[PDB]
Amino acid sequence: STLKGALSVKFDVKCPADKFFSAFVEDTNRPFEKNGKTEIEAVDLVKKTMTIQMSGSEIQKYFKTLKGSIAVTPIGVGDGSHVVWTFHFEKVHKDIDDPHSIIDESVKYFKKLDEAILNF
Repeated sequence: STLKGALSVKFDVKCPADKFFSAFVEDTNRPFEKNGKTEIEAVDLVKKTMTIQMSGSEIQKYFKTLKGSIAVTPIGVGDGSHVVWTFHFEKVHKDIDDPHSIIDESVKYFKKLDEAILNF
């Protein structure tokens, strides 16, 4: 299938995973664009894992199918944690670019979600 695929980035966050995941899960109540639509397809508040459906007249100009799955993992003891993110997608047509910009920005969104918790 020349349309399906995914892109997953793994990076580190300064604060413990327990507050990181919960804070992210809560912020998904706010859409990610004007006509944004998110939907919880899977979630586990113990292991800190969640899959979400995300659509909107904008992000839909490229992906007819886009899901974002997060998985957070504490590093040490109160020393930060890992945070892998994915966009299990299905583009409208094969010429659409893989979501390298949508995920680099997701990472930006996460680097800030870490600074806001850490200092608040």
